[PDB]
Amino acid sequence: FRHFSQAKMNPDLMMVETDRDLRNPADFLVIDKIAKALKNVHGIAQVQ
Amino acid sequence: FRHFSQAKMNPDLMMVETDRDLRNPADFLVIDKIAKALKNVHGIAQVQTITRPDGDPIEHSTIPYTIGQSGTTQIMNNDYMQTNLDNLLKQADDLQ
Amino acid sequence: MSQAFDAAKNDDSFYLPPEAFETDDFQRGMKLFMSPDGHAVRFTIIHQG
Amino acid sequence: MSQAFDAAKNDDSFYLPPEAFETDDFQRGMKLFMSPDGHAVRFTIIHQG
Amino acid sequence: ADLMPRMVAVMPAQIQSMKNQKQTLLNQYQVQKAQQDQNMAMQENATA
Amino acid sequence: LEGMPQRVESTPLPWSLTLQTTLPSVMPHIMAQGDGDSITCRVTVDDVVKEERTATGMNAETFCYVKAA
Amino acid sequence: EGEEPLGIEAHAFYDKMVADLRADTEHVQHVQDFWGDTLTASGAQSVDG
Repeated sequence: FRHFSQAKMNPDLMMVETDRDLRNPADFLVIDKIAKALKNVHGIAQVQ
Repeated sequence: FRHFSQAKMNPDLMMVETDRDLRNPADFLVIDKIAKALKNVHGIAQVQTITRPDGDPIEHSTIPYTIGQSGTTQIMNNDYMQTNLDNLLKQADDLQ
Repeated sequence: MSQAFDAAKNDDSFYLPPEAFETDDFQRGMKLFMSPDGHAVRFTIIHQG
Repeated sequence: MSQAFDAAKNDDSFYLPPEAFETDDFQRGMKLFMSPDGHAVRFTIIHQG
Repeated sequence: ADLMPRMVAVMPAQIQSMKNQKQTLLNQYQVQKAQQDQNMAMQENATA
Repeated sequence: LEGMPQRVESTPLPWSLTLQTTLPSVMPHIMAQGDGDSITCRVTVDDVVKEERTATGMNAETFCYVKAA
Repeated sequence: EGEEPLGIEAHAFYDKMVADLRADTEHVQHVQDFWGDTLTASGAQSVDG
């Protein structure tokens, strides 16, 4: 806590599971959309 | 219900009424903005209107689509430019 | 880039050129979603569940 | 314009070209955030306070 | 009378060079005209 | 009609190609250069001629462009 | 944590510790190394370094 913030020691984890391969740019657009949606929630610092 | 979803048998209808003609691109931008706003409401599946005739966005309607298709014309002209370059080489030989 | 934005069904931006307003498909569409004098537009909304 | 959008950390739009998926940095990243068969992706979320 | 035929035989090579240059010019004109007209057709009414 | 450039190496004239799609709006576009003194392109959408252009001169080159069809 | 910003020797020590942690299969099951990878090293390290 002298260097980091308190929230970094207890992070959350979310997984989105699909049935097809997601390693193409078209799915990366949707992944970024989801990441922005998660970040915009009130009380969330950052999403990686 | 064996094929569709329950909500498609009882849809809602919204009308926006103005005083001027709306059949121009400038008003279509605002119509699309309204459609997106309605879709973002929690609990709404899809909204279909003139900018979303089948409920999905019209294909080839994004700005990045326009950007990504900017260089196809240059690719189409490649052969005719290569022929000119070969003609330049042959003209140099003729000068010799 | 164009293929990716089409496949992802992205809708962050939108623009319809004036030339598309003369095609028969949009001539029919504007008689299906807009009033005869073009002063109004109707939306169809479908719920979840 | 490019430097302005990079310095401001703007994120209104996003796009990754197909060529970037072959670089070693993203080859490692996709083994760090995605399943081996590529069917799932995990997110890390950090609160405020 | 022996030198004159040499001057006669020198000439034909240059005329062929001029003809080839004319053909190259015509082809170049066609290509660049098409490119310019195509670009002007595409860029027309793009400020809409 | 998928918005990708395609090329034909060299083919005897006349040449024709028919394409179909389900998209509301497409951008037909074609260029051609021949070895004759005249060449013409023509674009037909749903049995309606949308564009026709003729070029004249040695090794004539023409193009037919339709913004939306 | 260090009195001075962590440098090369810190990374070497960290790599050795990570290797030995991954060696102990009975207790440790998975170590997600973000500081080692340059793509994600920014997150794992504090602002002051």
